[PDB]
Amino acid sequence: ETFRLGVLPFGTASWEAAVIKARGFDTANGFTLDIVKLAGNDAARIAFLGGQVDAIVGDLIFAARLGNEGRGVRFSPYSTTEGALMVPAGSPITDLKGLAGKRLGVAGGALDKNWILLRAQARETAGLELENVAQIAYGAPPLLAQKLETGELDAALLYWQFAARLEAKGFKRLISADDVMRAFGAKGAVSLIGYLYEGHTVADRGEVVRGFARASAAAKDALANEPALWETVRPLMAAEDDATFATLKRDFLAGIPRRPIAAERADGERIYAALDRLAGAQLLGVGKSLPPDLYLD
Ligand SMILES: O=C(O)c1cc(C(=O)O)c2c(n1)C(=O)C(=O)c1cc(C(=O)O)[nH]c1-2
Ligand SMILES: [Gd+3]
Ligand SMILES: [Gd+3]
Ligand SMILES: [Gd+3]
Repeated sequence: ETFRLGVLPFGTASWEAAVIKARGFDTANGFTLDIVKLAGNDAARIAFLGGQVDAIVGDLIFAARLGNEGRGVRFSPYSTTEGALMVPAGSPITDLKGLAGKRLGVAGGALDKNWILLRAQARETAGLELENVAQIAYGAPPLLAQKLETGELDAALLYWQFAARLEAKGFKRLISADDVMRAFGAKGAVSLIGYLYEGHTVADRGEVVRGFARASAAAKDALANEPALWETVRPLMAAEDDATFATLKRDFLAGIPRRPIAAERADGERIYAALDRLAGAQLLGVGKSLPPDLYLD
């Protein structure tokens, strides 16, 4: 039995995929993991829609959209670490209002989960619509990070893993999406990033799905229990700089999901429902409610 996992080249899923393969955690679960390299999220989402993989990593809001749009997709928590709003070190910007007039890169486009969270936060706290006051530039995270470094952007909302290298190059993480959800009043760590499993794989190859889910949990557990294992996966982390490697490890470990699925489901449902309520409007990208049976039991 082969399980096809689509991965991004700048993503963190490759790290645990490499542990699964090296430690034989796929073999231990009766399957072979096939890592499918996808160039970007757009291509990954099409590979998912085209049935070219058994799973990709993605966000709960996208998963809810696919589900509302008719897909049998299932979501399993991958990480509670998400999002990084990066500004130059020494920036006068201590708040979201200070983004006014700034060239702001936003990874993933106008429907990105981190952008929906940030826009909701700025509406709730400052009654401000960031798309009206900031010069928004959408793009893939690598591009945004490079253009923030070259000075064409003044700030950028990126995937969390981009903070460490930028911190080594003159930038500071002002806020995370985790900071935003704790401001909302979330008490529990919320996984907004998860494995998205194809409905057809869940229906006809459910034990391969469960075997991969077990292999992933075992790989995350190994990384949290065996500091030596990180040095084996370092080549895949783009972390030749020592502070970058340490920061990546710290934030990955902090994001390992450690709550029961029922609690994860209730928190996701409340944050989802809260989005529009905190925003004071129907945020584009967010449905009235989560589609039914979205979470993998
Ligand atoms: O917001 C974030 O911080 C964040 C982090 C990551 C990650 O851990 O690589 C992903 C995403 N978002 C994301 O939205 C996504 O679709 C994704 C795919 C992958 C991957 O490795 O294949 N990582 C991530
Ligand atoms: Gd996605
Ligand atoms: Gd499906
Ligand atoms: Gd096992």
